[PDB]
Amino acid sequence: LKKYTIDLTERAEQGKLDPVIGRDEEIRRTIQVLQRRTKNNPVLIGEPGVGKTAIVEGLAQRIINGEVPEGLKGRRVLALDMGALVAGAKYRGEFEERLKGVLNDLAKQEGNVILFIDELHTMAGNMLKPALARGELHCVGATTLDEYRQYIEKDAALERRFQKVFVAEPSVEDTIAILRGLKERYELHHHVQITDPAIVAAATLSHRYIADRQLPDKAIDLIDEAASSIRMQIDSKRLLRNKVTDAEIAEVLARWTGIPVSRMMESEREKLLRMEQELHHRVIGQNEAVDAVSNAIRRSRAGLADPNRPIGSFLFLGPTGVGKTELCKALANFMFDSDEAMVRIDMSEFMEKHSVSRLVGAPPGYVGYEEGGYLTEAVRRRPYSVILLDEVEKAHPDVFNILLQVLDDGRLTDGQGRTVDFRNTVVIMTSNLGSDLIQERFGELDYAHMKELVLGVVSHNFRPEFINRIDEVVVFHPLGEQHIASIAQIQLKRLYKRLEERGYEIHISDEALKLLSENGYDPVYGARPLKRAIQQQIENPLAQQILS
Amino acid sequence: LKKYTIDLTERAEQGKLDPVIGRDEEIRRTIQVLQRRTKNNPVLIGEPGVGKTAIVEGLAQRIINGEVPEGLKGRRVLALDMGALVAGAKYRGEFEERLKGVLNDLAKQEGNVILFIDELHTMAGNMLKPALARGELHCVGATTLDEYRQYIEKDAALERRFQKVFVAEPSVEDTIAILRGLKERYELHHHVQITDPAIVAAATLSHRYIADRQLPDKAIDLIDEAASSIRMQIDSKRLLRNKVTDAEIAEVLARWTGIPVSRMMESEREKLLRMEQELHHRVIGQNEAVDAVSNAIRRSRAGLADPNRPIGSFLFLGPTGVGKTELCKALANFMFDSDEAMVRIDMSEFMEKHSVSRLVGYLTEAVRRRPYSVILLDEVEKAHPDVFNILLQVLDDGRLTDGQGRTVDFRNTVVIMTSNLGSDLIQERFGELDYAHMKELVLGVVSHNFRPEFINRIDEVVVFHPLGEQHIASIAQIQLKRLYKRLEERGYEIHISDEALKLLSENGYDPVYGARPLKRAIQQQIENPLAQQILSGELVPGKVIRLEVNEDRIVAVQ
Ligand SMILES: Nc1ncnc2c1ncn2[C@@H]1O[C@H](COP(=O)(O)OP(=O)(O)O)[C@@H](O)[C@H]1O
Ligand SMILES: Nc1ncnc2c1ncn2[C@@H]1O[C@H](COP(=O)(O)OP(=O)(O)O)[C@@H](O)[C@H]1O
Ligand SMILES: Nc1ncnc2c1ncn2[C@@H]1O[C@H](COP(=O)(O)OP(=O)(O)O)[C@@H](O)[C@H]1O
Repeated sequence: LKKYTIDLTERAEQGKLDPVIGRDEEIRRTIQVLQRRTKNNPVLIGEPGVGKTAIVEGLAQRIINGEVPEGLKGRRVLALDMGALVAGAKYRGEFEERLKGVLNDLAKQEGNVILFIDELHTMAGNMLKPALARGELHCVGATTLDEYRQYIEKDAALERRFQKVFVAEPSVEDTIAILRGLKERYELHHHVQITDPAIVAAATLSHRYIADRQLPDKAIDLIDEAASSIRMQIDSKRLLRNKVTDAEIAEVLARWTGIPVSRMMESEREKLLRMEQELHHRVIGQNEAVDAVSNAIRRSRAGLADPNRPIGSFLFLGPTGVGKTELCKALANFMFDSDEAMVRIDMSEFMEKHSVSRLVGAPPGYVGYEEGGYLTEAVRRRPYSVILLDEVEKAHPDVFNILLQVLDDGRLTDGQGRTVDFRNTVVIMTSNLGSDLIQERFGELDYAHMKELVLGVVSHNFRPEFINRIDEVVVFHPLGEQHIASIAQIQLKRLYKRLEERGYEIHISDEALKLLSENGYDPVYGARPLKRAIQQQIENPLAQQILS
Repeated sequence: LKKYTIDLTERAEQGKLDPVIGRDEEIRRTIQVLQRRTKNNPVLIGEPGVGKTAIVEGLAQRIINGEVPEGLKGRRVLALDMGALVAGAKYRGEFEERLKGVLNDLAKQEGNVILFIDELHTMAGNMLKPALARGELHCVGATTLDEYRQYIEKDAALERRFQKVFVAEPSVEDTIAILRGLKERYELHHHVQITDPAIVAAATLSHRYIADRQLPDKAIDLIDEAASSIRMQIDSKRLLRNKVTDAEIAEVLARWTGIPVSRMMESEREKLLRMEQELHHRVIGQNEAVDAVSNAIRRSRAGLADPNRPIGSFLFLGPTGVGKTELCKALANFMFDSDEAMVRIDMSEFMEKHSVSRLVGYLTEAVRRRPYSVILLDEVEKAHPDVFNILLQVLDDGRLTDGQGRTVDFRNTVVIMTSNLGSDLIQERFGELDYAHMKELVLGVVSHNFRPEFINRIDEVVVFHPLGEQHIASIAQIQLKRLYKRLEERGYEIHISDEALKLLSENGYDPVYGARPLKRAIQQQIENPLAQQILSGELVPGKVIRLEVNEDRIVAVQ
């Protein structure tokens, strides 16, 4: 170590290495593949920021405190100046230029030295496999799984020395324990006070919304950002608050994910109070009746459903133009937090019995493998989605079991190679076979009497083996005539964007709602030509004088 | 020490930097990173030319001024000097020595000299690595978006130790507002006289037109260049353009993006009434079927006629080749001059489920270098929801999520669908008739075996005529006029007879081919039957080229 003597264990005896806790389940491998006779070079494999400092860089802090195995006793973990003394000339060629000046001393150390990571996918490595081929070079490495799998293929100058330490992220609870012995380094630097419910908000609340940093990475900087917002709050040029809270954490978490505090700082039971009120921000209503299917997802938190099944299993029977599109998205707006959780698939594609392998997947060798399926690849894309199966009844009169493995054993296998998991889904089936009769009255006090003629008539294309695996046959509440006047004004919003741009007032007194009461609630045809009760008598002659 | 570096706060102890207005939240973000214990280095990421320098310029006038928090008092922020590194080399490898002596002495400062590295994408810079956590170096970055992914985010070493302060395209009013208090050095330097609206018509009229540039960089590059065409008469020997005007800012904008001055002097309702009488010179007719084709632009780009709809797929009757699919080849004249808009689909007899896997590697070769364009689709007539399932949300919503996923800015690009089924059950003959055959077949021409809800969802139920009987050598006059003034020099002129003009102008009508029997019934006179007496030895002038009364093949004797 003639040029320099950069020592990791000296940084442990001075305390410049950060105080480390936990992570002893995977020091019991790092050492077991380190103090061996052969294969003496561990590589910590995971996501970038999992705890590669938490294992390797605390081992030097573990040497001087004596809880390391014997054989490792009297071993100093060293490092190089790799990052400033890889080079020494002006032009290119400095990838491994002055490596030989500082690798020759390591042979003389006689089984004591351990060289650091130094980002060993960047050492590529013109001199490393010359240096490592004898095995006397005693090291630790660490590289992420994108830079461990893509990096090397069959190097027996590398995999001869490396052991597959696939390091993993801790759970929700574990990273909370890390911040208890890490708040002793933030009581001196930011000069703040950190409390115990303040450190739980960094872990368990960012667990559902934040995934770009692993569990003891995102929970540490979320703590230290509020601790770096303290003197931004105290000393913005009366407001001295060095005691941090969970509100400081939930502040900077709301500014990071994109979603505000409004759907974040509550328990799931606390947004459950206005769940129907956020349902009926866009649902046509009938809140005295249709809260049964509201209770079914409310029954999905305790866990008395089948664990070998998805979250939901239903039937969504009724007319069209009623909530076939409206009710399904609003189930995804609350739990699944999205407007693109929609897998609308009309099952009129089953005019051939060969079309089982098109929504699911062709076999290997047959055409339809390079793109996969429809009810699989979207669920491969979105495993956190509701699933909506439009018009089930047009399945083949001989061929089914397209929807039985998804409900019985919960899982489904496409023709690609990997089984698709449906455990975080809810099935929504619209097999309209006998409920296309909205023209009858049937809806003054009860709305199930429309359904009672269907269960005697729907079962010739259904089977007894299928209706068992769906619990609540939830009938579509109808679209009344007065109920159009709540949900028809959300189409007008582009002209609502237009009317404030021109300084004019064309706001009505009973002149434009009589044609908005002619969309839906149909006796003969439907809402597809009923949408044209507006364009041919208002939009042509009244607002063509607005661009002139 | 004393002279090896340039302390920008030593320029800010007197006040030789730039103030910050409106960007105060991203400068409270800079201290919000640097106050940390772990990973306490900021990076001022912006677009090309947003003021990534300006934040440290704003940070410099807060340290001595005391508007920073109480922990940055005394810590004076420097900058990475480039000229104090490579000046006066003597032998080979003069980089690492007069970088380290500038570097190593900052160990005992204890966070005092906080370095700023402008152009972190350049700073190479690979000796500043191993001592971030030493306290011997404390850096501040300034990078562009793509220029950060190549240098820090590709690796895991610097991935921790630098945080990204994203700086955006500011508002137009705050763009002028920082130049509203810093206007003194703009009055006597650009050779411009003081007026209010001089910045205005280059900032409000160039955030969308030249949106491929950056307005905070066009916060100088449109003041320095619109007042550079002004500089022809500012000192050359009221009377002339001494003050800035803002019509010549609009006039020089036409010399940048190609959108000329004939749009920037007309009114608003005439600006959208120029496409109407446009495709009438080359493609003749269509005196209403171009008035009511961009009518939905007055009804969807503004938004009038119930935008929860497709555009329309009723009849557009046409002749085979010369006004069926040609009406997107003559559209190189409208808004962005995009000839690479070629997405046209025949969607006529597609009944099998195996014709979709070609549209879903050239997607990032033609549309992403120039995003604001025209995008076409025509002849979408008879398909099933096996292929219409993608194309059911392409009727609206703008942004494409099939395999695209990103912002597909089709509200500022165009989405068009038409169906131009003019093949059977009614046709032209040659190109001259009246207007008594406009709209007569609803379930007969396009909607042969498909639902009427696909033919009542059309806004612009418009068409041109099934003209006929006299004119296919005149709509395709390209092989009559242009090919027979071919020898316009050497004293030559090719005159055609009435046999090839009015005799056969009606006879060999076939409703399938059209353009090739024009070149098959008149395939016997063009060059070498013309060259029976014209070419190869008889090039003497003094005679007139003519054709005579013969049968359908003529030897053109002179
Ligand atoms: N168990 C732990 N004890 C102390 N600090 C930890 C622990 N786990 C993680 N950290 C902190 O999180 C960071 C982990 O760094 P690391 O995971 O090695 O990043 P990378 O994988 O990008 O090299 C370090 O700053 C470290 O201080
Ligand atoms: N509840 C609603 N809110 C807004 N628009 C609606 C609603 N119901 C129907 N529409 C409009 O009516 C048109 C035709 O609806 P339709 O396809 O018949 O509905 P569904 O698929 O539910 O039967 C759609 O383009 C849509 O814009
Ligand atoms: N919003 C703004 N208002 C006024 N001036 C600005 C603004 N943004 C940038 N500038 C000017 O641009 C300069 C910043 O240069 P910049 O484009 O950030 O350089 P670089 O791209 O090399 O980092 C400042 O000196 C300032 O004068």
